[PDB]
Amino acid sequence: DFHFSAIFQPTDPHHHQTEFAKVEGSEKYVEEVEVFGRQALKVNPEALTILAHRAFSDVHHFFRKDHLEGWRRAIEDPEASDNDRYVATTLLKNACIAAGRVLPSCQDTGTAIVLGKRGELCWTGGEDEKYLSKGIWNAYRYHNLRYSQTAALDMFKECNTGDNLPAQLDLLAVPGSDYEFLFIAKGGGSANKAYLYQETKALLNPKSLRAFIEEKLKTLGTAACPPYHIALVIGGTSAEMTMKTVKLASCRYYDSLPTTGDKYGRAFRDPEWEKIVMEVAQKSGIGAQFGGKYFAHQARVIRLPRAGASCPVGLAVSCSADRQILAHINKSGIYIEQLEQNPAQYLPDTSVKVDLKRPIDKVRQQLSQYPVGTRVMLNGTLIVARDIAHAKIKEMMDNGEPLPEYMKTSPIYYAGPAKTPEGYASGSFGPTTAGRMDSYVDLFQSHGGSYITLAKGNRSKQVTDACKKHGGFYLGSIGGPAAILAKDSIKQVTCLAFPELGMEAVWKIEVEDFPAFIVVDDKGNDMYSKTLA
Amino acid sequence: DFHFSAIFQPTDPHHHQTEFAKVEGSEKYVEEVEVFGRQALKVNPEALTILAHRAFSDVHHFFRKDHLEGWRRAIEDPEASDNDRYVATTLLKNACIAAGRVLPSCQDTGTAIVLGKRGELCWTGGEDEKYLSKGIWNAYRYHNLRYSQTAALDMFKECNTGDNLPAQLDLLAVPGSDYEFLFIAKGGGSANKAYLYQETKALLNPKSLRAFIEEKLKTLGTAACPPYHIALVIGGTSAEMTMKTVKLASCRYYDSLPTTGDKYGRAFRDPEWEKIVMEVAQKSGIGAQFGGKYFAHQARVIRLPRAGASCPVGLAVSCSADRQILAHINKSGIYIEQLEQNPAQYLPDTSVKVDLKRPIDKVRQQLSQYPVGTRVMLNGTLIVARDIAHAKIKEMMDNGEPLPEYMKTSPIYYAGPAKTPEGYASGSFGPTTAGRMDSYVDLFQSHGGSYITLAKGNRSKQVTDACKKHGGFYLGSIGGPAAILAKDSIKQVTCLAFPELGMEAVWKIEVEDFPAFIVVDDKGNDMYSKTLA
Ligand code: SF4
Ligand code: SF4
Repeated sequence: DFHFSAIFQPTDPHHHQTEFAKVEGSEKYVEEVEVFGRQALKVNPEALTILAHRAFSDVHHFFRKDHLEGWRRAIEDPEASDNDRYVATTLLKNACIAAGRVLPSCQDTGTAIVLGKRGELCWTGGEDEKYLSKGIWNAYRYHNLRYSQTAALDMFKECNTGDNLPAQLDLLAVPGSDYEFLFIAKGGGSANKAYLYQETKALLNPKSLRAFIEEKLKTLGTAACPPYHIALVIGGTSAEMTMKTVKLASCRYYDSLPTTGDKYGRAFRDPEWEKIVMEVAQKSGIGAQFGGKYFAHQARVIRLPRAGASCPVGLAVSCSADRQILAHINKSGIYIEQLEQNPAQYLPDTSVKVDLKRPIDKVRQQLSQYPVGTRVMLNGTLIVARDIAHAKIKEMMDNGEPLPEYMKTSPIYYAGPAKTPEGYASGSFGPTTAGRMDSYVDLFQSHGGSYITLAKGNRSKQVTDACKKHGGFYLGSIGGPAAILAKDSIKQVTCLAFPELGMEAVWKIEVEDFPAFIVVDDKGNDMYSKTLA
Repeated sequence: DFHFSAIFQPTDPHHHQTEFAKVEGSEKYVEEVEVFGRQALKVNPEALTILAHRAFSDVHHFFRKDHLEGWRRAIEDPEASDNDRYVATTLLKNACIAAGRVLPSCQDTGTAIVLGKRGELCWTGGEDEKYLSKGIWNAYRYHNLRYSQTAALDMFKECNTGDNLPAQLDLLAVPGSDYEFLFIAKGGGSANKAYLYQETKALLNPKSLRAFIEEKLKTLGTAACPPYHIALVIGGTSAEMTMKTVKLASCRYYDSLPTTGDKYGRAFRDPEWEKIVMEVAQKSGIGAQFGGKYFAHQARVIRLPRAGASCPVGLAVSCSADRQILAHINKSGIYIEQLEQNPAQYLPDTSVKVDLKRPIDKVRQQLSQYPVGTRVMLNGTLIVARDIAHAKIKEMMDNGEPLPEYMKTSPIYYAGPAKTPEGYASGSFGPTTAGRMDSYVDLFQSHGGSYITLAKGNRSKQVTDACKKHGGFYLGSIGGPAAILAKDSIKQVTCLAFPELGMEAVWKIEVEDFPAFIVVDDKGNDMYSKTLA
């Protein structure tokens, strides 16, 4: 016989376990009507603008409960290292600064990703993408966020869009008369740690699957600001269907899934292997960015059906800028997920001063006296440059032009600033993944620059070779707390070169008491070699 | 100050360049009505069953023009190798056998993928997925197709579903009153060659991108039945958005895109780099499965916007079972893409006999006298076993049980048969990707079995090592032509062990004049080591 069985069978398909708050007066944009015997809902498209505006505004200032609980868990656990409690407190204190509705929680305000489920009898006019984008356009223009989207004029010529557009508008056709949503402010670092592996039947056994998890979790590293929300998907009907599942699973969108499969190949969570992923994360010693136990907040494992020959595997994380918001529109109005507004209640209840107001050769001498893992406090001037800045500088040296003088005077800060609020010295200004500028380290160091670099995440072995060769260093900043570094450490920000690039321009900043860890010294040591071998 | 710009702006968004055919009397399933001043369309949900039925039935017997043109181009091109013209003729002859509406073009009838775009005012009742699944359920139940889906009862315990369900129903919400579709019969092998790479700005330059394409195209190998439809996507708003684009790009779904970018980051095809991908494919010498020029039919390259920190890259192919069908439902009725029904017009106007009815050691002696690249014709008995059959045998040997004697008598054929037509000796019965059973070659050969293996695609270096140690061989069949091997070569099919596995049971077949190439000999030679180094 025939029996239809949906792949995803969530016992809470409308997310009732989430607390919502209705926008004041939002019932003027909806009207319940009846057509041909069926109840419909007439939605003013201006409601989609309001919803995307409020969603992509508040999500950069508040977090969910399960995200804040994980930070408190890293502080109150006796088994957490001193670095775990240090990073967890720095992020929680950063979460309190962001709650002021002025600074975003992280400088990477991220890509706007909208998963919309429009009912068959939910009528908006059809221009949902135009109206949702306008709400997103207001969120990033009129608030101290950052334009992070890069348009391609051809295959290689790029420019910023100036409005954090386009967005990923994944609008689906679902039954009913409502309009359910899921807004995601996916950061760049956590989006780059969405890995796709094509596997076989040989993987599907407890011995090989655990070894797979042990092997692949190390590839995440600390380049996406742990503690993570590790998501793992085994199987799938296609590569994109697996990567979409692991993306939503990282947002706890599929938590209501069953925990047992049937003869119809339904999706299900496997809590047994969720605990196994957490055991591998804790035993790894990678910890919260700088060694410890709390490498991950929690794990979600989903087992999907597969073809007899195919077995794709998805692995993705949610960074410390865990930014998702559930929402829906019905006859009552616009309801949007309520996020925790008082993060201070989750807060319970050894450093070395380094001044960069010297010749950089004198700063290099001081850093050489301390081993990897030493906590340092930078006080001086930094030169900020990232992906596009490094790419242009290399093209100058390939045309005979010299290495610019700003690359040699001060340490290099891999960072991209958000917009500065009125009356503030600097907007959110946190570090960026260092590993993306690894191919420029040896080249720039052999030309008398980039001796000291300040960023976030583990770097490749070629960088340690270049540092032990040219006598350089790599300082590892706490990745994540961009708001507290703006209101405390950074005192002055000035543009230096390439103002056409927006965030990715060359900046000169003056910092005070900037926390960082010595990750790579001039002797060939890497503080991540023990845990990320 | 605000301007909305969709990412994908195809100049032919309704696919007018495609030839459609109206189902007779299909206008009885639609009724055009007007509500609140806007014209809507009421669609009987039974129309989705009829549409999915005809789509997933006819697509397994006919191909598009550009796929058949690539085969003819591989025969008449002077620069095509003798093996290119041999494989291209074998596939063309297979398309004519499949055109008989009895045998499917390939034994892997694939996963049913449905991309539906339901209009805002297109009313079907909401149960679109239930009715679409029934149409797919009828296509694979009542036609000589194959149940290829594997349900997971838990994390490791698996069983077949018996109906090639579930499907991937990606139903989107689009403006209007129509219902546009794209049906895909995505095979397992080509779905496993959908690769995701997370890259950086360092890749975005002509020197690095060319080296990237050269390096990554070799990793595809021949395990997905070339000539390919190579699709490459640079950038994207997320990993799943990149992998979805490269799949649709492989189906020529985005051919109508512009060829230039703007300050708004719209998607566009880059024909310049499409020719560069074609130049890399032809100059690679990989050719149509066994060395030559036609490694790919054509290339599609799409440049997507990206975040300043993100740069995902998608690479996927469409195998020789290029199976996609466009369709839509409007006030006129049900329209479905017209595929070429007479493929013979595309066909323009010494082998080594090997007898397998001997001791397998005597067959090994004969094959040892010939080098790699020798084309052989198998005449005897083969033992058919695949992913789950190999997996169960290994767990038996891990419990102390011996390697079953049927693994030692005859060569092992990595294949999974489709359903047998009434009065036919065997349904479509082509080879599967060999590289997925590579971990069993050395183990099984040390127990006196699996000395000769017959499948498709290049294998890992551990297989070449195991052959020079245990004196084994690996014959590479022409991957793709499953229909012509059923009506000509295969004479009898009998189940031998593990009938619980359905398709993936252990089969004993008697073939006659089975074409194959000696890929790995007992001396450490690999005919793919030169092109896939
Ligand atoms: S810098 Fe860290 S917290 Fe911010 S978006 Fe990137 S990975 Fe997430
Ligand atoms: S066997 Fe070859 S042609 Fe058939 S589905 Fe697999 S890759 Fe495609």
